[PDB]
Amino acid sequence: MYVKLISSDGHEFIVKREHALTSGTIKAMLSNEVNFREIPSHVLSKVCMYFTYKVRYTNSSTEIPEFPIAPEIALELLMAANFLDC
Amino acid sequence: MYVKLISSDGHEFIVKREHALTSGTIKAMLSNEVNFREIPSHVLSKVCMYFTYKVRYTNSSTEIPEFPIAPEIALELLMAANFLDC
Amino acid sequence: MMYVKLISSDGHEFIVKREHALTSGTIKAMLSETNEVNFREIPSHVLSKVCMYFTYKVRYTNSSTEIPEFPIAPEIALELLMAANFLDC
Amino acid sequence: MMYVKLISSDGHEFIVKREHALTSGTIKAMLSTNEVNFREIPSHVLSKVCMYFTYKVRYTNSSTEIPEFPIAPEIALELLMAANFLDC
Amino acid sequence: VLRSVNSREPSQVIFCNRSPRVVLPVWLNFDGEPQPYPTLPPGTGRRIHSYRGHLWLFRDAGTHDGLLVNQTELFVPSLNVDGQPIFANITLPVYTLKERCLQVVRSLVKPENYRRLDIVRSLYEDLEDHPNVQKDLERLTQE
Amino acid sequence: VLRSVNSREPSQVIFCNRSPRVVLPVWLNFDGEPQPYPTLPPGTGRRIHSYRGHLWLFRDAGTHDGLLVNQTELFVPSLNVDGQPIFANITLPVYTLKERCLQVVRSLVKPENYRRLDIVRSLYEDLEDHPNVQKDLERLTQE
Amino acid sequence: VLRSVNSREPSQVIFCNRSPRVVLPVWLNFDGEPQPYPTLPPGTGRRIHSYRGHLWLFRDAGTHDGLLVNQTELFVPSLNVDGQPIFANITLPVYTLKERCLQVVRSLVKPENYRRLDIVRSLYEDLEDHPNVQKDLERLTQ
Amino acid sequence: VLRSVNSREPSQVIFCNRSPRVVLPVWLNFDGEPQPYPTLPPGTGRRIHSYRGHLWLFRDAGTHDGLLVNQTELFVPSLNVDGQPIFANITLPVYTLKERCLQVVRSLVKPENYRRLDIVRSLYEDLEDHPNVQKDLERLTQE
Amino acid sequence: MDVFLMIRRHKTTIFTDAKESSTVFELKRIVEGILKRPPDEQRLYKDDQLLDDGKTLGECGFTSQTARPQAPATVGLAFRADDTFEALCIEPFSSPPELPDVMK
Amino acid sequence: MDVFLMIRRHKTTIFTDAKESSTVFELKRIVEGILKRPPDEQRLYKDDQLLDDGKTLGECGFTSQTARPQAPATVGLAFRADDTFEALCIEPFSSPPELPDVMK
Amino acid sequence: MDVFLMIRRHKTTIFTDAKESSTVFELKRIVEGILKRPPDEQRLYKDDQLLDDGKTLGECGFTSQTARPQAPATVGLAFRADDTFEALCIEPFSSPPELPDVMK
Amino acid sequence: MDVFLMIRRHKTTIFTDAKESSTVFELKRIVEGILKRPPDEQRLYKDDQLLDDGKTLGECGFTSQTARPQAPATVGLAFRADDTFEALCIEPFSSPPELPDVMK
Ligand SMILES: COc1cc(-c2scnc2C)c(F)cc1[C@H](C)NC(=O)[C@@H]1C[C@@H](O)CN1C(=O)[C@@H](NC(=O)C1(F)CC1)C(C)(C)C
Ligand SMILES: COc1cc(-c2scnc2C)c(F)cc1[C@H](C)NC(=O)[C@@H]1C[C@@H](O)CN1C(=O)[C@@H](NC(=O)C1(F)CC1)C(C)(C)C
Ligand SMILES: COc1cc(-c2scnc2C)c(F)cc1[C@H](C)NC(=O)[C@@H]1C[C@@H](O)CN1C(=O)[C@@H](NC(=O)C1(F)CC1)C(C)(C)C
Ligand SMILES: COc1cc(-c2scnc2C)c(F)cc1[C@H](C)NC(=O)[C@@H]1C[C@@H](O)CN1C(=O)[C@@H](NC(=O)C1(F)CC1)C(C)(C)C
Repeated sequence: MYVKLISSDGHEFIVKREHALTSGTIKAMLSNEVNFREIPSHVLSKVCMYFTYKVRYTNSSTEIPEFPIAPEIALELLMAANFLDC
Repeated sequence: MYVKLISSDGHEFIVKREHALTSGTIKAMLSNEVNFREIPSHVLSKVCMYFTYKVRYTNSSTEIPEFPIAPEIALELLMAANFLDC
Repeated sequence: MMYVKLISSDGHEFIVKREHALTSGTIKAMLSETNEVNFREIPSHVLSKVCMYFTYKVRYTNSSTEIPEFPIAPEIALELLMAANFLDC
Repeated sequence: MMYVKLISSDGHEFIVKREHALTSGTIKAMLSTNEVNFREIPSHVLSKVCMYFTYKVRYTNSSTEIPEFPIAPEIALELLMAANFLDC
Repeated sequence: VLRSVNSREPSQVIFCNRSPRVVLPVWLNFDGEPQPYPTLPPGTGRRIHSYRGHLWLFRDAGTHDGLLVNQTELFVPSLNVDGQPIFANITLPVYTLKERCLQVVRSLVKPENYRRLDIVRSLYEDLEDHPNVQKDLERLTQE
Repeated sequence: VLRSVNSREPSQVIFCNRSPRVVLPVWLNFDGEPQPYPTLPPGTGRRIHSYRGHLWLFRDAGTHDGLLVNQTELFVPSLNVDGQPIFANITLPVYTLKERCLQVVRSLVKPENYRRLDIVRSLYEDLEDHPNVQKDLERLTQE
Repeated sequence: VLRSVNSREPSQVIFCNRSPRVVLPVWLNFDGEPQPYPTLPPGTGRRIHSYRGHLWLFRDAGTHDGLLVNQTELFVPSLNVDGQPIFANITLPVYTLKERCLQVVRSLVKPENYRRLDIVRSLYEDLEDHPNVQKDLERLTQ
Repeated sequence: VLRSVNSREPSQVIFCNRSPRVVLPVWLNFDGEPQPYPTLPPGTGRRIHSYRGHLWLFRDAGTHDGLLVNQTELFVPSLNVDGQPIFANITLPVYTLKERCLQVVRSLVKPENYRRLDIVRSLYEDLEDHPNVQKDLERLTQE
Repeated sequence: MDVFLMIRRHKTTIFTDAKESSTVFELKRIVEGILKRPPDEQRLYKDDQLLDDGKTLGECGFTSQTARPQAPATVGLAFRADDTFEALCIEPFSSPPELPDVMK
Repeated sequence: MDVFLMIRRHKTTIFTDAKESSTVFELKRIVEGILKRPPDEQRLYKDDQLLDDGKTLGECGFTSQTARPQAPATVGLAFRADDTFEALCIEPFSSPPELPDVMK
Repeated sequence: MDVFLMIRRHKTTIFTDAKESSTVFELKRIVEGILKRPPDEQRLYKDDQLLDDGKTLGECGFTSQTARPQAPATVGLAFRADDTFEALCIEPFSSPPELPDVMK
Repeated sequence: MDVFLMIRRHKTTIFTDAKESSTVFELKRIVEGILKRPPDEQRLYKDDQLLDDGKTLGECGFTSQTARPQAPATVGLAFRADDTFEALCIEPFSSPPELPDVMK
């Protein structure tokens, strides 16, 4: 089962449902599609990568890589992460 | 300020006006003294006690005691209570 | 010392140190504010043992001394268990 | 020396040296009078405040050993609330 | 509509019966159905384990007369701040004199024999209309 | 999860029963399985040989009620500095009044007759839930 | 409360920094005080000497970001069976996206220019609340 | 910003605790990290070896309340002329009454129970802001 | 502590409250306001016992738990006509009917 | 050292502790704080034996090992009713039911 | 070895994982479940290069260390409308603002 | 040498300091400046003991280490009303509430 997350500029990101439920905010908005009128696609894409990163590396004994954040998107990513509580 | 409530058998009960205004029926009859030609004194006295009980125990956090009603007066009290709307 | 009053089902009045009775969160909550609490289903031969348990618990919790057993006569065991189950202490 | 009067909530009158009371900018401002009423601070708290005035004047910028300022546990919460409101 | 939420978050409660009635505790399940729980003798208090967001109401166990909990009709267990259990103070309401009179008569006359009482026909229908938790839920749910 | 490490490093221990119960020492083997050892009468001590990094807990030999060792649940032998053996002080804990009452009743009523006792049913399940080391180890492992 | 026990029983440990951070090892002394030790460059391992029952935590040396050791917050050396040292695998945790964003922003803006950032006031206080070992210990102890 | 200079020049110091507090000496290492040293009981003095250009501050060992050394916040050992050790006099500051009150209350109430005190809410955050060496160092760096 | 009273004379009944600490004379002052009769010509009673103006209601047996709102204690009242005081007369309330069969 | 006591009068039972060295009079002071009756109007008993105010609890037989927290010693209390002191009366606790068969 | 991918067409982006051993055809089957279009009407691209159905993802340059969860590799998707295949067009993501002064 | 004191009468409390060498009379001069009452019409006390005008505070037990700024010594004050002197009476400060539970 997949879910769709639409950015402010209309980009459609399709992610595994379980991955998106990392966000309690997104969980509440689903209870299969969600619109984010304040989060542009260059932020929402990085949010989706974080879901994959978190699901993959949580409780793993392997070496954990840094999660890269370009400085140009750092401020916008912070507010998205703050609103989504993940 | 007090009001006088006269029973069917001529007993005169003097209660605080605001206590008696518990009954909207009584409120309407005042707009000094009121005669209840069908309510005897062994019922109207209990009605007056109920006024005091209601005023004291409405919106109280204390343990509220039962309002006692002897079986012999239960039928007459019910009809008076139904007529007085309290 | 502040004391509180615990009244059993048969009207016996037990007066215990407030700090001792606050071992039980049940009793602490039942006090909040009153100084006395009535236990209408707990008879006096059970409530006396409950008060003793307060003293035993205050005395022996986090003690390195040898702790003695808390005694329960078989005759009161079922009712003490039932009071303890209802008070969850 | 000029003295001032500090009246507690329960009517106790504490008379302290003006220079000592001017430790508190609050008290200095509250004087601009020779008397101030503290209708929220009881005497078992305001008495300690006057002791703090004397303690502060004596031990500010001294190389001698400074003693602890004693606070009984029973008055600790009320003293704290008085101190917070007077910012001293 | 009126129902417990399956929070799965425990809440410990003291059911304090500060009334002279034998109290029936009623828990509204996740479907809103009333479920009876063990009764409490008059003047008794007990620690029971419930959950945050659950709904409880309290009735006379014999007659289903409605009772108050913390001066309201419904009790919802909340977070035990500082580990202290939540207090549910079950008291008699201040009934109307009419309802209180209906109670005494119902306790003295079998429903069989209501029509053998010499009273106005409207009072026959008022008596026979025994307190009912489902109706009371529907009235509260309308508010 | 909880297991002894096979250190092969000796450590001498004094098992000192400072309780009125007959104590059953339980050693957690390398697979984490509880392994019972010889019992100790009340107020008795015995010098035993164990090893550094081994895990031990202590229970009432008849009822399996949990006991404390050096005021905690688990004892691990360490290095014997200056030839002094490690001292393991087995004491009775301060049980809750409920658990203490369950112990007394369990000691007085055969398990087949538990439900023949005039008590609330909830207590039947409480009585039958005898202290169990395997269950407790799984609970600690979940923590 | 959280403190090293003075066991006096030696225990040798391998500090393996499998993180891209310069790691600051912090040993909690017998009074519970954090005590900093020599740093470890990223990807380096060192055999060190400690004692059984001692407490260790691991931090970014430059920013004080918390790190994990054997997938948890605190490390306690245990018995060296067969003389083999205990292995302490110091790794990055999986930060929340918010904390990870706070880190990048702190590394780019001096704390003085924070209140000049166009964000909700809560985020101003979030940035200024730098990782603090004493605070984290109080949080764990609570 | 604040860090010790690796002077490699020995300097002998007399740490003198003229206070009723157990004093914790804190040395800022070359990387600027606070590094705690052995404690000093009230009214005790100890001759220690440090180095010229090193930075030290002094705190209550139990509560981390800041203390004064030579009537200032920071101490830097200097040249020992004629073999005289340098004296570092550790004294109580004259706290504000509010900070002194916060100390007493912090010593009497566990941090978990602050919000159960009947005081203004602003004092809850005041109580929880325990003295912190790292925090105080950041403030000085802002100078 | 509030006490709740029925002050009764002949076919007159006054429902009122007062404090346990209040005195009998102060109770005569309340009766005065309602029936416009001075205390000097008033005599108050607990059953057959005359009550002294100086005594408190609590001392005269009127306590928070015997003089209840839902069940007030009865205080007898007798007035004085010119010279003498009348005897204490309290006309009883009517009698309820016999219990119906369905209630016995 | 610490001894643990039940001070009992009629249906009143006070659970309190004191020191073996502490005196009978100090124990009366505790009774005063709870029940507001001066020591002068109090009589303390061990069995039927009156206790002297000056004697220590240990001398009166209350020792750490007979007056235990889980099994406190009973001290009887009698107050003064105006002119005279009442006789010692300690109401017994309720009795347990007969032991069930399954527990016998 | 797990590989992590962004399958992109126009303004659509699918986050999914696969294995280096899995084939381009198996990746087309995953797209089919999500986007309801058969493999015959799918062409998968890496940059400008079409990918053959039989080739494994590793062979086409998608490896566990270039296609990472925190930085997935992009796979292009172009669909067929009846007769022809559309040209591969991946709409770019939005651009970030210029770095603020306090941050530059 | 410096002593710190609380001169107290009724609900009046004067905080002041002096030297151990200073005399009781010089302390009365300070009371006079504040409260406008001459030394002859005031009596100063240490506890319940009158202090002679000529003796020093040190001789009367007021030392730099018992009369401290953070814990001043109490000196009692009694005035003369016309003919006779009033008795010494010092109103106590308010009492703190009982320790909250979280503080015990
Ligand atoms: C017999 O024992 C009791 C007695 C009493 C009373 S009443 C008057 N005197 C006593 C002594 C009592 F008040 C509660 C209990 C038990 C312990 N307490 C519950 O039954 C709570 C109540 C409600 O909150 C519902 N409930 C669940 O346990 C529910 N379980 C859950 O919701 C979850 F497991 C989280 C998902 C469920 C099993 C009903 C589905
Ligand atoms: C019957 O005799 C005993 C009685 C008692 C008690 S207890 C209460 N009353 C008595 C009298 C006792 F406490 C210990 C012993 C023997 C002497 N002691 C052990 O059994 C120790 C204990 C544990 O530490 C495990 N153990 C091994 O010996 C293990 N062997 C090893 O680990 C190695 F050989 C190093 C590799 C193993 C053989 C079990 C695998
Ligand atoms: C500079 O050398 C080291 C460097 C490093 C690091 S860190 C990153 N790279 C390297 C290479 C290192 F990790 C440890 C050490 C030394 C050898 N190791 C300790 O300092 C251990 C650690 C803790 O366990 C405390 N400790 C004691 O020695 C304590 N002494 C004791 O407890 C006793 F003697 C038993 C009573 C004490 C003296 C501090 C009080
Ligand atoms: C444990 O023994 C002590 C105790 C105490 C205290 S404190 C309260 N009670 C006691 C008993 C004490 F105060 C000092 C010492 C030792 C002897 N003294 C130092 O640790 C000095 C202090 C600082 O100045 C730093 N320091 C270095 O030795 C540094 N080494 C150097 O700077 C050089 F070798 C020149 C390059 C370093 C090794 C830390 C990097």
